[PDB]
Amino acid sequence: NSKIIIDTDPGIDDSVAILMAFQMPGVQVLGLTTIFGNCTTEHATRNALILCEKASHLEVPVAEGSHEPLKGGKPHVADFVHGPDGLGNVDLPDPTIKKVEESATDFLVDKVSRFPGEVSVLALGPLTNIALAIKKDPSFVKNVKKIVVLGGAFFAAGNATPSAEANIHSDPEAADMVFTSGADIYVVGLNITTQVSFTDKDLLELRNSQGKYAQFLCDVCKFYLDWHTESYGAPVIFLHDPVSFAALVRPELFTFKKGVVRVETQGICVGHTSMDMLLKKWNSENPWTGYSPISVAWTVDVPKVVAFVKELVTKP
Amino acid sequence: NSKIIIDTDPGIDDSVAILMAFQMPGVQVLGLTTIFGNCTTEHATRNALILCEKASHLEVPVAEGSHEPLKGGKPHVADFVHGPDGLGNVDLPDPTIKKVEESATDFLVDKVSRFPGEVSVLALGPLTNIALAIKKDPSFVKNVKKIVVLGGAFFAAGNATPSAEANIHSDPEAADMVFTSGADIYVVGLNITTQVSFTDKDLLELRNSQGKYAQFLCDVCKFYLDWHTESYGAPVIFLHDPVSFAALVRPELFTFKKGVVRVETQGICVGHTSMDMLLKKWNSENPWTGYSPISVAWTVDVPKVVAFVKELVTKP
Ligand SMILES: O=c1[nH]cnc2c([C@@H]3N[C@H](CO)[C@@H](O)[C@H]3O)c[nH]c12
Ligand SMILES: O=c1[nH]cnc2c([C@@H]3N[C@H](CO)[C@@H](O)[C@H]3O)c[nH]c12
Ligand SMILES: [Ca+2]
Ligand SMILES: [Ca+2]
Repeated sequence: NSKIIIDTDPGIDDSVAILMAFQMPGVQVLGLTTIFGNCTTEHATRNALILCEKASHLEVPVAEGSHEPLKGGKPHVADFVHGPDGLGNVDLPDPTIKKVEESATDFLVDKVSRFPGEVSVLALGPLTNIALAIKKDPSFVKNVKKIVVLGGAFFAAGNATPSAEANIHSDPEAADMVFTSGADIYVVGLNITTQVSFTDKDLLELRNSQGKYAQFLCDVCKFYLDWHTESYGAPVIFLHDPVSFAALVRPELFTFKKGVVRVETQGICVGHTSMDMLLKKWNSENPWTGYSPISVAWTVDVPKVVAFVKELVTKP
Repeated sequence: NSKIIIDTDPGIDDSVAILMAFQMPGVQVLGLTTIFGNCTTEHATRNALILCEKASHLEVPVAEGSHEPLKGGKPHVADFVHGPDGLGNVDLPDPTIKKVEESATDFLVDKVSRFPGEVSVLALGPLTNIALAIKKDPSFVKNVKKIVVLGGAFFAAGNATPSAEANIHSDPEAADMVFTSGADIYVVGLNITTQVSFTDKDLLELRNSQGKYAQFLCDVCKFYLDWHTESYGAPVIFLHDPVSFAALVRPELFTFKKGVVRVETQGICVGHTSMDMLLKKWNSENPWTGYSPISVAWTVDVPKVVAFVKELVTKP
């Protein structure tokens, strides 16, 4: 049983990924650590607790994280994507279970130090809690097994601006800190996830299946599909967070390229992820020379990832 | 007949492109406007005059442009690529012809205003002179026939930094000004030019040909080839500027995608070209929404571009 901590802003696709993790054999969810992005951190915390309740996992701790990015200020949330409270149009009563007292930072630090070399972190939102855990404990990057990040856009369009993917754009300083931290990092960007199309047809099939959470997953994905159809002009949704979950437990369905990743933290291209490709020898030193390289998901076996997500969500 | 002005930093591949333009039927070179990049502006001016002499085009004016980018300061020149002199360490006698008195800015403004809708500008270097022409005259963007730009890297690695192509990196403010100006612009980036490989075998065939400028072009390309062999680890050169010349006179050999292009002018990603693909409706305004889209070369018929360059340089 592989120990994982999911740092998340649920969030419609995060909810799919969280329920997939609870349904995944050989995986133990130590806890959910929450962050803003798709919704406010308080809405993310409420949705994480609703998910734990829904999955009969009342014992899985939910530790609330940062309410603001590292630079401070009230975050702009993707409510036009994930609904006013982050759960699309799904009307569910408030959870009875409560968050634990410890912050996401402290929860991350404690579990990694308690089980050194055993815990994998799946980062589904902005990287604020992860950068904060790094700031707090210098042994965190050495003791964390790996960090699988859903974020960035490597030689692909961003979704927050033409240049930036949302999770990175939501906290550029945190992302740059994490990517240069020297931890064993695997980054899954929009270059990968926009290749994995899920259709209106796939959702209707799911609605008509025996999947444990099929009804809820279709109800929650409805707002998500309506927004994608409106914004992209196609009845296709991208399940970014489930795709990164596949990179975490089925990394053989992807190929990874190693290289230094830096994040633009200022200007019009704020949130942009730039990777040094190692194909050209630099005549002069630059912001990418001297850092530890990380792994960036480069290719993806799309039918196999689709089949893997479907297997987990259709499971009775 | 087609009237063109070539803005250039010759430069080894610029020299190939300039001699190709002089060898191109139905093309009239109104003049060469010089800029820094591959070498200092004074070295670029000397090389442009040497090229006009070599080509028996003593009547073609050479107008010297800016010595610094728009933001000021001394530019870093690509002498490791184009030699200390900008011609691959080939010593040539000083030209007898002299530059005209007018600056590149004034030359560009005068010819465009004198022949409205007739003049095409081929931009082979940093875009400083073109930005200065737009700043001086608001009718420039309306009266220039088109601007064909060799610059940027669209969803591809840069060659100045992992994030930026050299011409843009050399003057980011000028590039951002040109790209948002509303002129009819066509941009050919590294995403295109790195697809058009020329080898040590192609250079030996050129030396075996009766090409008018074969001796000179093989002499200057030895430095260019040695640097590519050293930096890229392959006996392959990229003739970026000749490829943009092919986009100018044979645009049917490429496909173009329309989109708004902005340039990062600060931070680690300075010089980065980010294109809004226009496939996603933005929920909020951003630095890419209030501008006229430009055309970005998307695909290229590589054998046809190679054959076109070879035909022009092997021509006795
Ligand atoms: O279009 C979008 N804009 C902003 N965020 C998202 C997301 C969320 N942000 C991440 C992908 O940008 C992912 O974790 C997902 O939960 C999906 N689509 C969009
Ligand atoms: O590797 C390079 N670094 C910087 N500039 C160039 C160039 C010049 N700069 C442009 C392409 O980056 C093009 O106009 C060419 O003349 C070729 N190769 C390199
Ligand atoms: Ca998320
Ligand atoms: Ca050039």
